[PDB]
Amino acid sequence: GTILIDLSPDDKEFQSVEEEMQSTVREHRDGGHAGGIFNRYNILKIQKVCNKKLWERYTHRRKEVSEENHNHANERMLFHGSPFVNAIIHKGFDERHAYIGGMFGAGIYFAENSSKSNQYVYGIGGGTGCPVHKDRSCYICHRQLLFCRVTLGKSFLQFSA
Amino acid sequence: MAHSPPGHHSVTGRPSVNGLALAEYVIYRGEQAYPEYLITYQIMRPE
Ligand SMILES: O=C1C[C@@H](c2ccc(O)cc2)Oc2ccccc21
Ligand SMILES: [Zn+2]
Repeated sequence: GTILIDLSPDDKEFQSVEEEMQSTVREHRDGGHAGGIFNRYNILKIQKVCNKKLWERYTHRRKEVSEENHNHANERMLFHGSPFVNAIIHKGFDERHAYIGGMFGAGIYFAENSSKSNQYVYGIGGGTGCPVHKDRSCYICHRQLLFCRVTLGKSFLQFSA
Repeated sequence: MAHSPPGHHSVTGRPSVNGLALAEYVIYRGEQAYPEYLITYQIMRPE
C-alpha cells in the first residue's frame, strides 16, 4: 500500500531535502573508489513515501522508545543507500537489510553524510558499480537514496577511527 | 540482526580521527526507521 508523491522543485519541502543532500557531501578516504568522484549531485526527482501501515508501525515503536528515554525518541533524519530501496519503500526495513559485517555489528546503518550512503547504493563497497556500465563512478546512470526518519532513543556512543 | 547494547536503542559511530566526517548510526529493529523521501540523482563529474 505504498504510494510515491512527486515533490515539485518549487516546493520548499523539495528544497530543504535537496539542501541536506548537497550540503552533506564530503570527501572519502577511499578517494572515490566505492562511491565515485564528485562534489555534488544532479537531483532528478524527490518523492514522498506514504504507507499507512509502515508509518503506524514506526510511530508505535517510537512511543515505546520515548517512554523508555524520558519521553525523548531522539529522532533524526538520516540517509540510507542500498540496492534494495524498492523493497524498503514497499515492505519497510527488516533484518534482510542488515549490514552483518558492519563496524558496530549486524544492524541497519544510516549516515549524516549523504556521500557516505552513496557508497552503498550499488552494494557494500560500491559492489561492481552501476548495472549498465559496471562503473562505481558512473556519471550517467540514475542512483537512489532514502532520507529517513530514524528513532535513536538512548544511543550508545562508540568512538571510532 | 544483532541486539542493541543492553540499556540502549541504537549505536552512534562518532568518527574520532577524521574531523570532517559526520556520524553514522545503527538500529537493531526495522520499526525504528521510516523511509520518508526517495531521492533520485546522478553524481556530477567535477570541473
Ligand atoms: O547508507 C548506508 C547503507 C548501508 C548498507 C546498505 C545495505 C547493506 O546491505 C549494507 C549496508 O551501510 C551504511 C554504513 C554506514 C553509513 C551508511 C550506510
Ligand atoms: Zn552506469
